[PDB]
Amino acid sequence: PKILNKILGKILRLAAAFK
Repeated sequence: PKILNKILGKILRLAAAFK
């Protein structure tokens, strides 16, 4: 399923909101 990269990608997605 969603591996680390995906979860990481999820963070990046939110990180975009934070950044």
